[PDB]
Amino acid sequence: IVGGYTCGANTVPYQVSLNSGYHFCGGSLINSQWVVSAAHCYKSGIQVRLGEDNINVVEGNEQFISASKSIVHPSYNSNTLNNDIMLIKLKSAASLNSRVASISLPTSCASAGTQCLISGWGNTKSSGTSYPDVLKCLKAPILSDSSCKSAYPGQITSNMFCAGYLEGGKDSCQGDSGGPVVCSGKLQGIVSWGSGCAQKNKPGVYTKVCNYVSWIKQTIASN
Ligand SMILES: [Ca+2]
Repeated sequence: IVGGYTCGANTVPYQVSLNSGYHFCGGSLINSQWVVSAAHCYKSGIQVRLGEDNINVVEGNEQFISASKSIVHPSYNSNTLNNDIMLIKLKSAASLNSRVASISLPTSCASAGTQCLISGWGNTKSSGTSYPDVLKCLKAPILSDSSCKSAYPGQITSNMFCAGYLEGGKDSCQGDSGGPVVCSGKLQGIVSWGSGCAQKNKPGVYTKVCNYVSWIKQTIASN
């Protein structure tokens, strides 16, 4: 997250870190056994880390649970990033508490202008590289589909939305991928892609979670 703020420990209780020996992507806890992330974060050997603030220090509220299964969306296209969403099942159920909590799925799509909370452990610089140990947060609005398409000609599908600031300076970034965009208490987006980070006229692009609720629910119900 570039241009954001330190969230505070366990203030974003649905935020997960995906770990394969190291943090590599975010995710969102949607019930005691399932995490939603980006398909481009897929790999084997995932350990889900819940209850994290500093990802390099054991602070006392963590739960580390290996994944039993991951399910990339059936129509994910890694070239275009269309349908950039995946589900991860935990080998054992998380113990839910005030610091480790699910986030609700949307019941309708969000609108441009809605303020959302974007979070992660990704790069905090737009030029250069610095990776935080503690969770970072950014409040940002959803942008109109027409501004999004104009920013990224030929690249924005109906399964994507833009959020952020056209002036630059405030955005998600590498290492935030897979993490949450939460608006009014609902998971509306997944950190997906952008041109660089925090660049003028190049807002963040996010997977549009509301399009996937039926697939998520049906997949969980049978897996
Ligand atoms: Ca920790």
